[PDB]
Amino acid sequence: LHFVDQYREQLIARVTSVEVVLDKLHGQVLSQEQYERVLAENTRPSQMRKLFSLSQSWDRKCKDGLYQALKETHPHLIMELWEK
Repeated sequence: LHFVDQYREQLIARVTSVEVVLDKLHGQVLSQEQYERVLAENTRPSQMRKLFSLSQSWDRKCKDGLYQALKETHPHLIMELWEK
């Protein structure tokens, strides 16, 4: 969803449970080689930013999945992001 795209750089610096947020993206939006690639990054935003690098091929299925996982992980953020 263009939501992750629009409020993109804001997620890079606010998504906290990056680990568990990628756990959900594992089986469908991002491959195995990708899963550990973005997981390799040390810091939270370094990891989060690495993830968005892969968006180049995300469709309403992928960009939506990411959104979905985010909403489950931490709702208060995307809820505050919409009010913005």
